[PDB]
Parts: sequence; C-alpha cells; structure tokens
Amino acid sequence: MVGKKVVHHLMMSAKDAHYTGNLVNGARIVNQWGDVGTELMVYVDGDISLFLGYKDIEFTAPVYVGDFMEYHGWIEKVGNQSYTCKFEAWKVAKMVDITNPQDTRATACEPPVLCGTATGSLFIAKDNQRGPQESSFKDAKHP
Amino acid sequence: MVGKKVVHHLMMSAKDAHYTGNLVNGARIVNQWGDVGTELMVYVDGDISLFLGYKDIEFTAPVYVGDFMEYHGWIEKVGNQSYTCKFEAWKVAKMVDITNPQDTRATACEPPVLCGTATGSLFIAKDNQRGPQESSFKDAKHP
Amino acid sequence: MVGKKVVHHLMMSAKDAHYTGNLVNGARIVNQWGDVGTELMVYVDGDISLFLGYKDIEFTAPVYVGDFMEYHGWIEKVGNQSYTCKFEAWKVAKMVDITNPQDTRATACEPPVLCGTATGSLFIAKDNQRGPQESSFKDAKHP
Amino acid sequence: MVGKKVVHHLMMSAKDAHYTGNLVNGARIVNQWGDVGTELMVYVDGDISLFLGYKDIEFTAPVYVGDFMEYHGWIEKVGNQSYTCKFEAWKVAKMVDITNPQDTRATACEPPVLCGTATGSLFIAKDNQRGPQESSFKDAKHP
Amino acid sequence: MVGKKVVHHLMMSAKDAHYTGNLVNGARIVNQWGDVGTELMVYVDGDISLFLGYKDIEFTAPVYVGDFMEYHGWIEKVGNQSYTCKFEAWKVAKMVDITNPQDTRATACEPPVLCGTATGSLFIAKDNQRGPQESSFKDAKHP
Amino acid sequence: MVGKKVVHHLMMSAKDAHYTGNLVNGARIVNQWGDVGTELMVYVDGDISLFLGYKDIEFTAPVYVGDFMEYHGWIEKVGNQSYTCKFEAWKVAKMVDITNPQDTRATACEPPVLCGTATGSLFIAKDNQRGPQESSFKDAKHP
Repeated sequence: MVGKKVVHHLMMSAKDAHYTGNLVNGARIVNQWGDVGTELMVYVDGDISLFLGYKDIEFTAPVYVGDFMEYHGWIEKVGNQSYTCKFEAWKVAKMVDITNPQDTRATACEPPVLCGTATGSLFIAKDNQRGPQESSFKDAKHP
Repeated sequence: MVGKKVVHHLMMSAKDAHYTGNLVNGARIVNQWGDVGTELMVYVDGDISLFLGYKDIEFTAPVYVGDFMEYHGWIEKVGNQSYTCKFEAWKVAKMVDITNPQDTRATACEPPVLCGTATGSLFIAKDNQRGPQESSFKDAKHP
Repeated sequence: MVGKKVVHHLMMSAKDAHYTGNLVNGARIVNQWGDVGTELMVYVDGDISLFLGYKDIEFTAPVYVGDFMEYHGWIEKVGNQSYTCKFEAWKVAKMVDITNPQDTRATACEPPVLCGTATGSLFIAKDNQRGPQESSFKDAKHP
Repeated sequence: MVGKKVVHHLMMSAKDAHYTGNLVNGARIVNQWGDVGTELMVYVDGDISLFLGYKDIEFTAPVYVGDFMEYHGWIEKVGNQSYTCKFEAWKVAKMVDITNPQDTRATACEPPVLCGTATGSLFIAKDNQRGPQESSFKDAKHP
Repeated sequence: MVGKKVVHHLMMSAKDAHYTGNLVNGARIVNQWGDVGTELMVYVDGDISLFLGYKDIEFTAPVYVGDFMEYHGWIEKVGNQSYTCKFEAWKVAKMVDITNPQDTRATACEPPVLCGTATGSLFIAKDNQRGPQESSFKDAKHP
Repeated sequence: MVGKKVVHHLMMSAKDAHYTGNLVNGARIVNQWGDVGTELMVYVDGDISLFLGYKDIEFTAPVYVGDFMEYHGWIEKVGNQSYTCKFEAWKVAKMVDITNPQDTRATACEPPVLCGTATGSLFIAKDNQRGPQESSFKDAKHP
C-alpha cells in the first residue's frame, strides 16, 4: 500500500433507492469509489485526477435504504501517469426489516457485510503532478 | 448476440455535474449501464435482476454538462443464473465551449465519441426466470 | 418533418417517484421533452435554445417507478426565430406489480403505451443561429 | 374563481440549474404547477388527482440559480370529473449578476417579473370525489 | 420585528423522503429555513448572506411524503453585521393514510400543524450591506 | 462519552452546491448530522429514532464543492427517552482554487478546518428501546 487507506462512511437514505423495494443500485458504490479515488489522488499528487477504469468490480451483497456503508480505498501502485488502487464496500448497520415501512428497528452488522470489491486506476498528467499533499503519502514515488 | 441491442439516450444536465468544471463522474455511465442491464434482463427473463459485477470498465473520454449521451448494451451469453453483457457509452452532441457558462453554442459529434466500454454480468435466480418478455428475445435459451 | 426524429430512452428509477405510490409526476415527461427539444435545436442551428412554451400537453397514461420510457420529438417547422416541434412519450416496459415492493417481476409493453403528447416551440435569437450541425438536418432552412 | 388562490414560494438553488449558465429549465415551473394543482385538488375534493394536460404554457422570462419564485394556481371551473385551473410563475428576487459566481449581491423584483403562465386541467374520478377539504373551497360545486 | 414575514410554501414529494416509512428528515426544514433567511437578507441589505448558526431548533411533529408545508421567517433584530431571525414550519395538508401507498386520499390540516421552530442568525459583512431592496423593509435600519 | 464516536466522511460534489459560487448550504452539514445521530441511536438502542432538536449550531467556516468533509458525533448523555449528542464538521481536503472551474489542483487540510459545531438531541420512545446493538455501546444505560 502507498500512503494510508481512505475511508468514506455515510448512510443510504430513501434518496439512494434506485430500483423497487428500496434497493440501491450497484453504481451507488462506484459513485463513492470515484470520490475515494479522488481523495487518494489529492493526497498523492495534489490533483483530483481522472478515473481511467476498473479491472474488475464485484457486487457481493445487496444494499438497501437505511444501510450505513463504508467505502475503503488505497493505492497499490504508483505508475508514471497512472495509479492503481483497490476498493471495498462494507455494510456496518441496517434496518431490521426493510419490507415493513413502519418498522423503525435497526442494528449493527457484526461483522460488517462485504458489499463490493474492485481494482481501479486513475490518471494524473505528468504536468499536473504536484507531489504529496498529506503527510502519510510523503514517501510516495514514481518509478 | 442474444436478443436486440438496448439503447438509452439522454442529456447530461447541470444536475449530472459531479467534480468541478462541469465534469461528470465515471459512475454516471455505470449508473446508466445498470439500467440498460436491467432492461435486458426484463426482456430476457422477466426480472429486474441483480448486477453481479463488471470486467474491464474503461472511461475513454471525459463527459460534461450539456453532453448528449447514448448507452448501448446487449446480451453476449446466457448462463445458468448469470447473463454476460457488453456495454458502450457514446457522446453524440456537446457544448462547444464548456469553459464559458454564457456560451450557448452546441454541436453534434459526427462521428460519435466513444466515452466508455465494459463487460458486465447480471443474475436472475432460477426460480425468478420467467422466460422472454420481449419479442426479439423470444429465442433466448439457457444451457 | 425537418431533419430526423430525436429519441430519448431511459428508466424511471425510485428517484423519479414524485407522488405517493411510486407515481411519477407528469412534469417528468416535460423535463425530458425540454431536453429532446434542446437536442433538436443543437442539430438544426447549433444552439441549446430557449423553450418558448407548449401549445398543448396531454398526459394519457400513468407512469411509475420501474417503467422504461421513450420520448420522441421532431421539428414540424422552422420559423424566423421560433421552431415548432411535436413530442410523444411512450412506455416500453414496466414492473408487473408496483404495489408489491418485493416483487422483482417486470415485462415489456407490447404494444408500447402512449403516456403523453405535446406541441411546443423553442427560440434561437437570429444572431445565435449557426446553421445545421448534424447531417440529417442539412436541408433545414428559415423562411 | 372557486376557492382561494394557492401560492407556492421557494428559491432556485444550484440544484435547480439544468442547462449551462445556471439556467433553470422551463420544466421546473411545470413541476411546481403540478404540485400546486395537486394542492387545489386536495382542497376541492380530497384527492391528489391526476393531471390531464395543459394549454398555452408560456415561458416568458428566463429563470436562474438564486431566483426566488412564486407559483400561483387556482380553480377557474369545476366540471364533472375534470377541473380547469390557471397557473402563474413570478420572480420576486434574484442575483444581481449571475455571470459572476463570486458576486453575492441580490435584490427584489418590484414589481415581480412574470416568468410563466398556463391553463391546466386535473382529473378526479367521481368515486374518488370526497367533497371540499379546506374551508375556502366549501361552496365549490360540480354541475 | 423588522420588515415583513417571508413565507415559503411547497410540497414534500417522494424525493424528500429520507428515512424509511416516507419519513422526511428534520434537515429538510433547516434547508428551507436557510433559503427563507437568504430571502430576508436580500430584502434587508441586498446580499445573500452567510448563515451564522442557530440558537435553537425544535422538531415538533413528523413530516411525510405528500405533506404540504409552509416555512415562515422574519427578522427580529438588525445588528451590526448580524441579523437575528425567527423561523417556523407548518403542515397545511397531508395524505389521509401514508401507510397505504396506493391510497390517493388527502386533506387539509385545519388548523395547520406546527412542525418546527428555530431562532437563527445570518451575517452580511459591513461593506456588503447595500440597504433595503424591498419596500416593506424600507425602515429596516442598523443601530 | 457513552459508546464511541461515529465518523461520517465524504466529498462535496457539484450536486452539493446550493448557493451561487459553489457554496454549500449550512443545512448540508445538518443533514449529515441527522444521519450521524441516527447511527448513534441504532447502536445505543436499536432504533433509527426521531430528532428532537438542536442547541447552538454554529457554522464556523464556509464549505465548497470539492471539499472533503468529516462529520463526528457522539452521545454525551442518555436520558429517559432522550439522548444528548455533540456534533462536529471538519474539512480535510479542498480544491486549491474554487474560483477557476478548470483548475484541477487540490490539497489536504493539515490541520483539518472546523466548519461546524452543535449539540443535538434525539428521541426513542421507551418501548422502542431495544438495548445496545454494537459492542462499544454495550454498557450504555438509562436513568
């Protein structure tokens, strides 16, 4: 790992529902990973970067309104103009019964439930590379 | 190909901007691909399905507010409970100068600009497979 | 018509629900027609234009979360600074039972269902008229 | 007029921008009128109703981020299952210079600037008509 | 009190749901009060201002999809660079039964139901103060 | 403190802009604190709870598109049916120059910038209290 893991953490609201049955779409995870990758790029070379693509993405468990979610990302490799990262999505809390709209019961996921994994890469043009912006990334280096 | 190509077509509005500079995030393409994938699954087996994952997503050109975009998807292979699909994203029109907010000029992209490509797979549990629901998919078959 | 038909095609997600019961509002159709009209104006004279208004709008069938929708528009006539257009909205797929949130069943609409029609006009100031921008519109002419 | 005029009043935020240049789409006005029509129908017969269509929607002045807007609606004629309503949209305040994002100056529109008008009709099936729900509509009468 | 009361008035749509059970979050009220405060600041000194904070906020009744809501605000005191305002939120109509998605019955709240109150302050830098912009605020003066 | 601190962490996208100049509204912070408070209530007693109100919200620094933000919350006191919590908002990264939309430079905030503080209380009806749901909260007790 280059630098530190970045962790996003937030709640799926009703506004994150996408398909019927309060089901959140898998792209909601990819949305967040885009922002996680962005934060990694700000720290490693001071640019918001452009996302190049994903080698793979697996959606491993469904996500619903009322789920509290964490999104983890870290840099595995610093290339020339590319940076290769790994990503995870974890569910840390949920409604007890999503099928009952009037049920307010909720609980923690112990252990958290893996909802997604990915490998993806981001781009910062050489002339946009400004060096580390955050202390845990001070030792990052290009080949 | 099994069945027909599904084509989504719409505009990026200011609401689709994500990063600064009116830059739309890559995940917006993935969002649309989720819906294209859903339509394919509705037609092939009558269920909105669950997205399993992607292989080799590439974001090949930046997308901005005011871009008109098409998203193509089709079923390459029908598995047991999985369906493997190909996806594309195409830009067909754009603002001439996104850096000038008061500039209202826009033009077509001839030829269209390729903005995204991916392979993705969706899942329908055997008990939820209801057979083709759209005429062009009528001859789809599982192994 | 002047030029070619513009066709938008997308899904109503949970985010498009407006009234209770997963009912989409009629204005969602008008939103899309605005973007269809914009695209037509980009092609006929290279400007995003200003919508002048609608002579008539009819909402002919209800639209729900999970509906796949098409929106058609074309130019009927080119005026001096105004362009008169016709619009349609069609439902091509839907959930089987929107009243059951856990029902994942969906199907095509065969035949498609008419959901709306309209006549509306858009405006491009004379000095903003840049001529056709797309090959099918090459013969578009002002009086 | 039957009953009272219903007045919605709110601000266009950055989230209401639709086209480039912080321009709000005309459909934002129609979105609001749909909710105004709904409120009138709640008051006259106790149902959220269904919008039948519009005549003569006219967008008469542009609307931008930072505009404060009022939307007026009222019932002009009570029919059998239809209700004919009039709608207005008024700008009551605005940014002084929308072209300068760092300019925080804003002022009132005195007199208010007319931004839209329409005639629209709504439908409540006879078996869903429950009579007036709001005191000012107490004497509304069907033929 | 200085000037006139500002009244925003709109509908809670499905898009305003936040928690399960079509429950709107308290922050939706605070969102609206921010815009009410902004409008007051435009009228009293011609600047959109910056919100300083809230002395207190109380959420007194729950708000649901299909509720029609008013948000009142007024200037209690003009200070030097600060302005002390009072806010209320009122429910004026609602669905008859939110637990039944397909139910279209709705009614007015007579009298309206108090849903929230707050005291909050806004800031306009001395050099950004431009004097009253709306006639009812003509006697609004700084000490 | 009762239990542990909950930390939400995410990015302000263009979708979070509210006023002109890419300025996020103060209520965006309150929105997040509502979700932070919900998480706390889920862990302490297994219910999403209702927010009672706030005392002394202060917005201490402005927030813009492109800001990465953290929102901390914790339980200070467990009451009978109320829970009193402290909330903070922290800026951990930002665009270098928000006034140039095409500038992609970004940096960390070291140290983080305090953007908001508040005390807020939430409510869980006695019969809805189900005991701690997350190990760090296991010893939380009512009077």
